[PDB]
Amino acid sequence: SNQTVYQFIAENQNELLQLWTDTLKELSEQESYQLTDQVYENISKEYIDILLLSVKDENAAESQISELALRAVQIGLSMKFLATALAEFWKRLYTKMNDESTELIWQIDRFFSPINTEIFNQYSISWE
Amino acid sequence: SNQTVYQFIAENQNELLQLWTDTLKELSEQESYQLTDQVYENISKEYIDILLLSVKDENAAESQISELALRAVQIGLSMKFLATALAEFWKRLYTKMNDKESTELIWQIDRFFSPINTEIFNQYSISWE
Ligand code: NA
Repeated sequence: SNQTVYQFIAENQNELLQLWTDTLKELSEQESYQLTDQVYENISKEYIDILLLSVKDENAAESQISELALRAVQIGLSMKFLATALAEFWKRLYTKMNDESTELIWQIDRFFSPINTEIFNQYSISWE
Repeated sequence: SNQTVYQFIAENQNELLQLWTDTLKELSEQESYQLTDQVYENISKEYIDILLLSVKDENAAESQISELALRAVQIGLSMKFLATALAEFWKRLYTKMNDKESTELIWQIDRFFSPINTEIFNQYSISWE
C-alpha cells in the first residue's frame, strides 16, 4: 500500500539522512542562529525512524512523534521552521525517487501527509 | 511567479469557496461536533482572502493569517483538523485545475500554498505559546 515509498526509504536511509540533514542546515542559515550539525543529524535520524515505524499509518510511532515534537519545541525550532523542513523533506525524496511522476507524488503524499500532520499536532499540543 | 495559480483562484472564487466549504463540512463529520455551514463558509472565505493577498509571499496577509489561526483555535479546530483541511484544499484545487504537465501544475500549486499554510500552522501554535 505504502510499500514503494516505504521500501525506497528503507533502502536509501544513509543518503536520506544526509539529504535531510543538509536541508535542515540550509534552512537554519535563514534563522537568527544555527544549531550544530549533530543536532540536525539526530533530528533527521529520529524522523527516519518515525517513517520506518509508519508503514501502515502514524499510529505505531506515537511515542517517537511526541518525543520529536517536544524536542523541536525545547531546542527552539518554530512550527514555521519544522513545517517548512518537513515539506522540503518529501520534495527532496521525490527528486531522488523520480530519477509516472504524478503518481509518485501522490504515493509520497499518502505516506507522509498523516505522519507530518500528527507531528504538527503534537508540536502545538506540546504548548496547549 | 505564482501568476498561473493566483489567476485561477481569482477567476474561480465562488466555485472554490463552495468546494472548500464542502471539504470542511465533510471533515467535520468525523469530529465530535459540527459547527454551522456559515462558520465553515466564513473560514473558506477568510482563507481565499489570504490567498488573494499572497501572490508574492505570505507576508502581506500577516494580520489575516493571525486572525484566521486564532479563530481556528478558539472554535475548537485541532491542528490535526486544520492541517488535514488545508492539505485537501490544494488537492481539490489541483483536480479542478488539472482537468483544465500535471507534475508542473502540482509544483506551481505547492510553491504558492506551502509558505501560506506553514505560516498559518505557525500562528495556530503561537496562539498557545
Ligand atoms: Na513506541
